[PDB]
Amino acid sequence: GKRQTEREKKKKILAERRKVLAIDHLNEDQLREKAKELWQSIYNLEAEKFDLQEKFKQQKYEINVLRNRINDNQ
Amino acid sequence: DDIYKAAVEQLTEEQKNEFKAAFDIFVLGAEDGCISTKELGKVMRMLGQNPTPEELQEMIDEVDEDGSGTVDFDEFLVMMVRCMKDDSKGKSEEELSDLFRMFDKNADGYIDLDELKIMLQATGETITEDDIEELMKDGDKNNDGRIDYDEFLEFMKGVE
Amino acid sequence: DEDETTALVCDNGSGLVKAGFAGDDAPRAVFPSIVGRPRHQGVMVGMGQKDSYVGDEAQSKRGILTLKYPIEHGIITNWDDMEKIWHHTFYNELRVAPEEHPTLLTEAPLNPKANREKMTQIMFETFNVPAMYVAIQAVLSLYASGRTTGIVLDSGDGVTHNVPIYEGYALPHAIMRLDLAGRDLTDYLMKILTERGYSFVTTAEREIVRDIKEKLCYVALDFENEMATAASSSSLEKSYELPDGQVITIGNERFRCPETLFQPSFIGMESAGIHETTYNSIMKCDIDIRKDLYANNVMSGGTTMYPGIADRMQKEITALAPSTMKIKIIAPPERKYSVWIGGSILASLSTFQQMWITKQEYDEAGPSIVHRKCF
Amino acid sequence: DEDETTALVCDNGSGLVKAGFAGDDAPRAVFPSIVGRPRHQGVMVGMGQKDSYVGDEAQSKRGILTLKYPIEHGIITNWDDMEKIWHHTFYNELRVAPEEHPTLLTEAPLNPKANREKMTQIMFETFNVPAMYVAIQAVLSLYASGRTTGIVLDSGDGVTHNVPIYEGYALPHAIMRLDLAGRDLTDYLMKILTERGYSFVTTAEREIVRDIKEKLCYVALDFENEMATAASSSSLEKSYELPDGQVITIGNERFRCPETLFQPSFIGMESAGIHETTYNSIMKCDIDIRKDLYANNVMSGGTTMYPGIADRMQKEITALAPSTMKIKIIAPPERKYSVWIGGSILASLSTFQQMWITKQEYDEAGPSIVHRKCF
Ligand SMILES: Nc1ncnc2c1ncn2[C@@H]1O[C@H](COP(=O)(O)OP(=O)(O)O)[C@@H](O)[C@H]1O
Ligand SMILES: Nc1ncnc2c1ncn2[C@@H]1O[C@H](COP(=O)(O)OP(=O)(O)O)[C@@H](O)[C@H]1O
Ligand SMILES: [Mg+2]
Ligand SMILES: [Mg+2]
Repeated sequence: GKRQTEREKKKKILAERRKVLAIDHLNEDQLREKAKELWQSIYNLEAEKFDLQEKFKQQKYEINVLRNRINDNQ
Repeated sequence: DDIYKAAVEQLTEEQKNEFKAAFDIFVLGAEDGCISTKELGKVMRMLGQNPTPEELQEMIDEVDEDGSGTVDFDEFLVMMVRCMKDDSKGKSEEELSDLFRMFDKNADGYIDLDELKIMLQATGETITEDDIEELMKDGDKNNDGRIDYDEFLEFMKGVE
Repeated sequence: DEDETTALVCDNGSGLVKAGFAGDDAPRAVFPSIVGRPRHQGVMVGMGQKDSYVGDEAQSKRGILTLKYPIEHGIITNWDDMEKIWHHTFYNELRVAPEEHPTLLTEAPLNPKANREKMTQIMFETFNVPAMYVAIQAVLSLYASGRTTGIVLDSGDGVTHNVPIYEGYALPHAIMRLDLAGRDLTDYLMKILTERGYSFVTTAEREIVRDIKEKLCYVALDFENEMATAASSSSLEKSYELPDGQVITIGNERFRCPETLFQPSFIGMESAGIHETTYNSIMKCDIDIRKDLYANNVMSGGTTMYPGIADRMQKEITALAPSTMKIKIIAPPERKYSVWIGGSILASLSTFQQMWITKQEYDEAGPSIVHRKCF
Repeated sequence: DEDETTALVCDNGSGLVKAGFAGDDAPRAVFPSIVGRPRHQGVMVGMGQKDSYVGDEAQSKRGILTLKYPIEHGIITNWDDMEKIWHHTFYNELRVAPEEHPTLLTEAPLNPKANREKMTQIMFETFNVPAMYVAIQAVLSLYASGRTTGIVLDSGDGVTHNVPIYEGYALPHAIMRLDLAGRDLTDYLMKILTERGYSFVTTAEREIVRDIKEKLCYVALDFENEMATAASSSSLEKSYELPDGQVITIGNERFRCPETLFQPSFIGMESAGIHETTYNSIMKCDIDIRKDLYANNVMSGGTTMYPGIADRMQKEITALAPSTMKIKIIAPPERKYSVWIGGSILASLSTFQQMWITKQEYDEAGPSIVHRKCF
């Protein structure tokens, strides 16, 4: 139950998000432009990965906020 | 005094400009330019609020401390800043929660007194006793030993 | 949450749940295993109107809730109840996410294997713990004592277990479970208090009378002689101040309540006292080491906070067994946390991560892998 | 009428009707529940000659009208009387049309379910209110106090109700109604004044003597000792100036009239004083929270404007209950409007319109829908 749903939902999401290249036929110039583009894409992904990490930390902080609001409530 | 400039800082420019140009609804000609205290209630009806005898008489008491029977423009600005409490057109809260994160420098969930003392001395003013004492009375209600985000928001309401 | 990915240590003892982080000396979130449910339906609004109530919240709201036990003597009623209480413990009480910390759990001795397989499966599906390990509380109490030889008397709130372990080896052939525990104690005390004029059925008075057991109860040195002298006993008779303010006076009952475990014939058990159960357990195994078992007996559980178990224990065993070698009991103060301490001890050493039960092993072999991964 | 479609808030309290708009602090139209009818027939012309007289009109015309009570202790005489008085309140007093404003009403505790079904049906057919909600005055007084824990003593003009509510939960099993109220007070005072030489039967003198109760009456701290010292008591004896101008002097009667509620044996009730009714109510429920009930008792009703209920209340409860915890009563000034205030509070929040009783629900399921829509 839900064993395949989770795994293949995740794989489906990563399939629509990522783009597949028919690398074998790619020409000389094409390897140039594309490896530049792929490196830039990885650059941006790491950029807002770091943003996600930071904002993960702050959302942890607001969890801290709300859980303390709860414990004081007794 | 510092209340006059604090009232200047805590009120936006458009509000005070409309307030003064609209106080100029009572003056008509060959007058001192400062209307009697009771007429002040009437300009308030223009403002859209409907105050009551208790607040009206109290507020009346909040003007003309030296007892001249008349109101000047600086007392006018301080009383207006002291009337509607919707300062800063609604103080924000999200960035403020970021600032709550700022008060805390050990990542615990609340504001320590030592963190408050360093925060206050970082301005340039040292520690005096009435400072922290009154700041604690303003911020806290039951001696919980800390300033949480509700007391945080409450203490600085309207402040920019 | 600590910056390090240290493991979670959780003792789901039969009567108390004690959870915290590895490397800590004491569990952080400790609560009784009672669960409260709204006694009536919803018509009001503005506050409350929440189904499950756990922990101190339910303790404060005992009167308004039907108080139910998700576990009794090991038997599991509703896994949803454990789901909710673990959610509460991890997020509202421990303020931790189980995604980044493997969990070491302790289980009641001789718990069902089907129970283990179902609980592990629901756990792994519902939660996202990276790795797993579950152990018997007997070896945990052994670790807390830090001596590989001895017989452990685990007195939980649902079962009392006697387990012999010699030189750090389990002896299942000489391990027994007795259905006498806190529940029985409260029941027997309830009927005696009924014969004293006070007859209550609800759980609030159950907690009141177990508190009375915690505070005032004796373990009689000699039973019938102490009721004979407790006939009047103005000084020996002891009183309690109930929270409503009435003064409730109890005399011989103080030492007539725990005595039932020693004398089960009071309310009809074929099995004799727990000292007989330790005695038989000892002789089942080879003769020679029995003396060491006599000299290395350990007792563990929240009940152990009561006085009188040690003296009674030694005297009766010396009566049953020859009195050549000296028998002495060991019991560190606040030993109900000791199991959790042992859990921390397990996470202390660097070999423990060799046999974490990871997610992929369970995904490969299902729950059945634990049958080969723990034992 | 306000430009907004805000709801109507009407407290039909047993003795007073207080109606107004939602979001207001106090009810606008407040009148006693007396109804006057022409004592004789019509032969004159040019003015008057109107059947129903309600409100201050009847108060001014008390002498010429037979004064009748459309409700007494909750029992309903004639729905036409309520029809007319509600017409008067809505149009002549509130100057509002019920077409565009839903109504929140408060009803006497434990009012008949058949009474609710008939009143709702006649209401919906006769009037065109868009939506409906009716609630018990107990939770309304609770809302006025703004504390979910306490026992409410609702002292209306027909019934006195004791209702315990813990953490905002009703306890019908410990709720009781006592047939002592303003009517009894006036009656008893009438017979004592008859023994003082003044014997009247008509309702005008009923209102005069209830006014006397409002002004001069005491609640005796010690009863027989105060009549013993009230034998002469020139200073303690107090006088009133009746509107005709005669000076009527009353002494011990001032504190011998409210005492009857505390001492019902004066005019023959099996039930003891209302403090006993609060006491039994408290013990009926679990022991533990009883202390909180002791410390959180609230009293509500128009009668509460009299002095002496608070001191008598606390002293007798402390006499009956153990004096460890401190008992204190809370009663905000002008609490007879408090119920209506709570009605406004109900309309304050935006969840209240989730359970308005709309016209189409009643058209589908008849009156019976309220059996499922309120409770
Ligand atoms: N401070 C205390 N003093 C005395 N008895 C206690 C105390 N705390 C818990 N207990 C008793 O311990 C019982 C719970 O046992 P527990 O420690 O959960 O067993 P286990 O060791 O199997 O987890 C409760 O029924 C309670 O009566
Ligand atoms: N201002 C007042 N002072 C003293 N008693 C009053 C006052 N107003 C009303 N009462 C008494 O309150 C009674 C009506 O009670 P009421 O408030 O209608 O009960 P309920 O709270 O159930 O609606 C009247 O019989 C009258 O004697
Ligand atoms: Mg145990
Ligand atoms: Mg009332």
